[PDB]
Amino acid sequence: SALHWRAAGAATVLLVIVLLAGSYLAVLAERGAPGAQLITYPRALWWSVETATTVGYGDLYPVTLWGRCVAVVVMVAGITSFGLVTAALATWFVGREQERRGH
Amino acid sequence: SALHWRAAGAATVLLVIVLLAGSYLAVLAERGAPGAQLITYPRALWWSVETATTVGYGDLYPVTLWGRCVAVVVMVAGITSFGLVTAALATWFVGREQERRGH
Amino acid sequence: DILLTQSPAILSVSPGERVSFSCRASQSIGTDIHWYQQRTNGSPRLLIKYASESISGIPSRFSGSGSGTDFTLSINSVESEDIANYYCQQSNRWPFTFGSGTKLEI
Amino acid sequence: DILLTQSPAILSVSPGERVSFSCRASQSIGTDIHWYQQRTNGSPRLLIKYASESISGIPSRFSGSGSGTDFTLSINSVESEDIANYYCQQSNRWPFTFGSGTKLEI
Amino acid sequence: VQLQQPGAELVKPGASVKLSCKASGYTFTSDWIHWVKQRPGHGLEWIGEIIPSYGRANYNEKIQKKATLTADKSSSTAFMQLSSLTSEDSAVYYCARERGDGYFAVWGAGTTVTVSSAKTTPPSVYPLAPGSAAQTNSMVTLGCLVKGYFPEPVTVTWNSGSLSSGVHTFPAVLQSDLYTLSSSVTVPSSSWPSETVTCNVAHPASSTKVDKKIVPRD
Ligand SMILES: CCCCCCCCCCCC(=O)OC[C@H](CO)OC(=O)CCCCCCCC
Ligand SMILES: CCCCCCCCCCCC(=O)OC[C@H](CO)OC(=O)CCCCCCCC
Ligand SMILES: CCCC[N+](CCCC)(CCCC)CCCC
Ligand SMILES: CCCCCCCCCO
Ligand SMILES: CCCCCCCCCO
Ligand SMILES: [K+]
Ligand SMILES: [K+]
Repeated sequence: SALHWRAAGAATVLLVIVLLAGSYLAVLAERGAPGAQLITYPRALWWSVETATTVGYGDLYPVTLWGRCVAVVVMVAGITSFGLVTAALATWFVGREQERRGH
Repeated sequence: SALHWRAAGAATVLLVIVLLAGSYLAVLAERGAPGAQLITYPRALWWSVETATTVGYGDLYPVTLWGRCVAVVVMVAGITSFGLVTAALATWFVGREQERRGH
Repeated sequence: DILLTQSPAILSVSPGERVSFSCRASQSIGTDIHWYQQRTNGSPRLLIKYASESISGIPSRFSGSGSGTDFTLSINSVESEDIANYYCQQSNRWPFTFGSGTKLEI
Repeated sequence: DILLTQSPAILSVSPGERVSFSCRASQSIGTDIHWYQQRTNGSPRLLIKYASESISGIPSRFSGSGSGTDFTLSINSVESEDIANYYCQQSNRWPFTFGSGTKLEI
Repeated sequence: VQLQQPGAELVKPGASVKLSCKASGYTFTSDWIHWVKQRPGHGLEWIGEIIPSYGRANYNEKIQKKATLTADKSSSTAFMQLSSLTSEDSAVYYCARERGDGYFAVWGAGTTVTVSSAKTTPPSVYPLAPGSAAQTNSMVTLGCLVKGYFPEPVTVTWNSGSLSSGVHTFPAVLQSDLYTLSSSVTVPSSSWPSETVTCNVAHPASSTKVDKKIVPRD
C-alpha cells in the first residue's frame, strides 16, 4: 500500500465528511437570513457537492458571512482532493514508466 | 505504447460514454418533474459536456435526485479524466527531462 | 419575503365533485410548497409536500400540482369530512411564510 | 406549468393576404415552441419546429418567428386549404403543454 | 403509417377500456409515445408519455388520473388504460411519437371513445338520387343518407376514395341515442348515369362497411 493511494483514499473520506459537515453548517448559517435558499439539508448537500466540484450551476449559494466561510472550506477541500488524485495518478504513471525502462 | 498514454485514451473514450449515458439517463430522470428543463436529448448532451468540463454556464441543471446523482457521476468522470491527462503530460515531461540529463 | 396568495378565500362545492385550491407565490419557488388541512378546533395536518408528494395516511383523494409560482391542491370527490381550512406553505426562501387560507364549503 | 396564450381565438382574413398567429408564453422558453395545423376531422400536423425551422413537406408559405415569450406563426398569401385550427406547443419545461388554439377564417 | 389506432371504442359508465397505438418505421431507443385528449370542439390536452425501451411513464398531474401507460416492445404497440370513465372522458384520443426532441412529428388518426349505456348500432345507408322531374345543369348533385347508427365515428367515401372533389359530409345529428348524417357528391351531369357513383360507409364500432351505388329512380 503506497502513500499516494492512501492519500487519495484519505482525501475521499475527508471530502465526504467536509461535504456533510458543510451541508449542516450552511443551513445553520443561512437560516435567519432573509432571501436565503440554502436552508434545507437535502439541497444543502447537493449545494456542497456542486461547490466541491465547482460544477457551477448557479442554482444555490450562500448569502451570509459564515455560509460563505463554509463555502470556502468546501471549495478548497474539493479542488485540493481532486488535485491530489491527479498527483496520485502521476506518481503511478511515473513509476511504471520507469519500470518500462528497467529501473 | 506507454501506460499514461493508453490511460489518457481510455479515459477519453470512457468520458465520451459517460456523457452519452448521462444524457439519456438525465432525460429519463428529469421528465416527470414539474419545471424540469433537462428533458430533451440534444440539450441534455450539451448539459453533460458542460458538467464534465464544469464550464458553469448555469443554463441547465437537474432538479430531481437521480438527475443529480447522474450529475455527480458526470462531474467526477470529467474532472478525473482531465486530471488524468495532466498526469500523463507530467509523466511525459519528467521522462524526457531525465533524457536531457543522460539517464 | 415570499407572499403566498390563496385565490378565493372560500370555495363552495357539491358533494362528490372535484375541487381545486389555488396558491400563487410572489416569486418562483420550484416545488417547495406544502399543503395543510385544519378542521374546526383541530390543528394543522400535512396533506401534500413539495407540491405533489402524497403523505402516508392521507386519502388518495388528495393530490397537488404546479411549480414555479402557481400551485393547486385537488380533491377528487369532495365529502363532509373534507370541510376545513386549507393552507399552503413555502420552504424555498427563509421566512417560510404561510398562505391566507381557503375554507372548503359543501 | 407553462401557460401558452393564443391571442385572438379567431382570425378572419381575405384570400391572398399575409396572416399572423400569436403565441404568448407565461415565462421565457427560448425558441422551444412548435406549431401544428389541424383541419376539420383531421389530426394535428407539425408545421414549424423550434419557432422557425421549416418542416419537410410543408409549404414555404408557412414561417415562424420569435423567442423568449412571444411567438408568431405566419402564412404569406392565405388560401382555402389553410382554413384550420392552429396550436402552439412548448418543450422548454416538462409538462409540455399546448395553446388554446387559433382558427383561421377566410 | 406511423401510428395505427382503432377507430372507436364504446364504453359503459364505470367501465374501462384499453387503447392501442401500433407503430412502425424508424424506431429508436430514445422514442417517447404520447397520448393527447381532444374533447369535441375543444383543444388538445396532454395526458402522459411513455419511453418504450424502458417502460417509464409520466402523467399530467393537473388533471384527474384516469390513464395508465404501457408498451410491448415486440409488437411495437403502446397501450393506454382508461379506468372508471364517465361522460367527461368521452373524446378522441390521439397517440404521437416524439424523438426525445420535444415535438410531435407524427400522430395517429385518433380513436373516438364514447361513454354511454346505448348499444352499438350499424347505420342504414340510403341513396339520394334526384327526382324524375328536376332540371339539370353542367353539374349534378347526388348523395347518400347514413342513418340510425350510434358510436359517433362513420367514414364516408365516394368510389372507395377515388372521388374526393365535390364532397360534403355533414356533422352527425343526435336524437334518441342514434346519430344521422348525409354526404353529398357533385359530378358533371354528363357523366353520372354513365360512370357509376358509389358511397362507401365504414362504421368502426360495428366493424362494418357498407356500399351503395347511386342510380336514377325507376
Ligand atoms: C479592500 C480589500 C477587501 C476588504 C473587504 C472587507 C473585509 C471582509 C469582510 C467584512 C465583513 C463585514 O463587515 O461585512 C459583511 C457583509 C456586509 O454586511 O456581508 C457579507 O457576508 C460578505 C462577506 C464576504 C466573505 C468573504 C470570505 C472570504 C473567505
Ligand atoms: C446533515 C447532512 C446532510 C443530509 C442531507 C439529507 C440526505 C440527502 C438526501 C435525502 C433525499 C430526500 O429524502 O429528499 C429529496 C429532496 C427533497 O424531496 O430533493 C432532492 O432531490 C435533493 C437531493 C440531493 C442529492 C445529493 C446527491 C449527492 C451525491
Ligand atoms: C474539468 C474542469 C476543471 C475545473 N477546475 C478544477 C475543478 C475541480 C473541482 C477548476 C479549478 C478552480 C480552482 C480546473 C480549471 C478548469 C479551467
Ligand atoms: C470554521 C467553522 C465553520 C464556520 C462556522 C459556522 C457557524 C454556523 C452558525 O452558527
Ligand atoms: C447509478 C445509476 C444512474 C442513476 C439512476 C438513473 C435512473 C433514472 C430513472 O429511471
Ligand atoms: K469551474
Ligand atoms: K455559473
